[PDB]
Amino acid sequence: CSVEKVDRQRLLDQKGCVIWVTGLSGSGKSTLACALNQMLYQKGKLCYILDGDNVRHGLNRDLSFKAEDRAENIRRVGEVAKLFADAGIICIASLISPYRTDRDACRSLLPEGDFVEVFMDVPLSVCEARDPKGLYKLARAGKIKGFTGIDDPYEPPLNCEISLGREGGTSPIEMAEKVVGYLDNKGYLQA
Amino acid sequence: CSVEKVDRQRLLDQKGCVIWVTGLSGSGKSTLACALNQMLYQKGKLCYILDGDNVRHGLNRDLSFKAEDRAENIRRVGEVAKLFADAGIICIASLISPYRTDRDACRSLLPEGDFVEVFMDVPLSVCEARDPKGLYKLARAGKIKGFTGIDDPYEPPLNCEISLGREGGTSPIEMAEKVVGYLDNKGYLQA
Ligand SMILES: Nc1ncnc2c1ncn2[C@@H]1O[C@H](COP(=O)(O)OP(=O)(O)NP(=O)(O)O)[C@@H](O)[C@H]1O
Ligand SMILES: Nc1ncnc2c1ncn2[C@@H]1O[C@H](COP(=O)(O)OP(=O)(O)NP(=O)(O)O)[C@@H](O)[C@H]1O
Ligand SMILES: Nc1ncnc2c1ncn2[C@@H]1O[C@H](COP(=O)(O)OS(=O)(=O)O)[C@@H](O)[C@H]1O
Ligand SMILES: Nc1ncnc2c1ncn2[C@@H]1O[C@H](COP(=O)(O)OS(=O)(=O)O)[C@@H](O)[C@H]1O
Ligand SMILES: [Mg+2]
Ligand SMILES: [Mg+2]
Repeated sequence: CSVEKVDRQRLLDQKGCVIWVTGLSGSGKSTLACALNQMLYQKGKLCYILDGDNVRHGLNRDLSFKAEDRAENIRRVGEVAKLFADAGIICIASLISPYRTDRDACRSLLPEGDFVEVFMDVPLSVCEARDPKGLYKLARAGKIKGFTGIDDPYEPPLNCEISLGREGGTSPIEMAEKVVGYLDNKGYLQA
Repeated sequence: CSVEKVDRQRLLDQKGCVIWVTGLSGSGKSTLACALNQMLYQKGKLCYILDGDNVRHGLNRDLSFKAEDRAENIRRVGEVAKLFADAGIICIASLISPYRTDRDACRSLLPEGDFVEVFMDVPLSVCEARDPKGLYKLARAGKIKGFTGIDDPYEPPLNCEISLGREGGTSPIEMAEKVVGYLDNKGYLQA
């Protein structure tokens, strides 16, 4: 069709992209995604969050947490994120996405530069002390099998664009500011 | 997150929705989708087309044309369309989507009013005379098994919002005008 990605970007005055937020359960991915969305919205930029929990109740309602289903979960989210980026949207994906090979495949779906991998670099011990949903304790007690960071591996990014949360008391707002500053400098916040 | 669908709609000055375009192969779904997108873009509205062929090369690259895979194809497209609508986008889905039960399930995913079913009411004989890709002839010759309208059923909508193409020489532009007029009157082209 005659309407191109650059036409949609011209309309929105921004560049479509994927902000891929990965990290252990409890590392603060969703909290960061919200803070970022709020901040970008106030600057007049259009974002949309694909959160692992949300998507697992709709598009991915058929997927379990077996390793193969985690890969399919990530794969589908990567493809949908690509569609949002093509629509000119700043798409924020917030999924544990534990496997390096699967996150890398999502990156390869996109043109160089359009995929910003954001690592919530928060150690297991801190996530487990947070344990907002009580999942780690259920996992430790064997009620949840194959839980990421306990009985299934989490593979951190080797070369991500942004690493967050390493240090203490860095607030979700300050972290979103760092992401927004990065996007602004890279030119994603204007056509 | 604090940013709501109504906030995104306020930013874009339009209402998110799904325009579900269904019909036989060759009925002119993609041609209509493009014309519509072009017309809405010129009015400053943001649309995005989910075309069956396109999506089958990415998100749905794992699906065949067996009946169960057509249902899954439609199901996933409905879920993605819902996400686009929630982002405030006018999402145009252009898929054969032959099964009534599966299109109806996509409709039920959305709030009343947010799903506009558009039937390309073009008889098999006309689609087959067009046969732009030579698919009908391959189907007739047994090279393609289970082809919609030949060896697999197409179930027309019983109560769609818009029916197009019934009559001769109605142009894609005139048809898009009818859809745009409908969207405009229903209030989808303003926040
Ligand atoms: N920057 C932060 N500093 C301190 N606490 C935080 C921070 N961000 C999030 N939290 C808290 O840590 C808990 C988990 O955050 P959350 O954003 O839900 O994690 P997640 O990575 O989205 N979890 P999951 O959905 O299971 O993968 C929440 O209760 C937050 O309040
Ligand atoms: N309104 C129209 N009037 C006359 N011819 C048309 C019209 N719309 C489309 N066509 C032609 O019919 C052919 C098929 O149109 P197309 O939009 O590709 O069909 P479709 O429903 O998208 N096919 P498919 O992708 O296999 O499901 C094209 O070559 C068009 O040129
Ligand atoms: N075995 C598990 N491992 C990790 N998260 C789980 C598990 N079981 C349920 N969950 C829940 O599902 C959410 C994670 O889903 P995803 O982000 O979609 O995971 S992913 O690995 O497939 O990317 C977590 O919030 C967690 O609450
Ligand atoms: N057996 C088939 N029936 C219909 N379309 C087919 C078939 N095999 C290949 N195709 C192609 O795939 C396209 C249709 O895909 P979809 O729109 O995604 O179909 S759907 O039934 O699953 O909704 C058509 O353009 C057609 O070219
Ligand atoms: Mg979360
Ligand atoms: Mg088509």
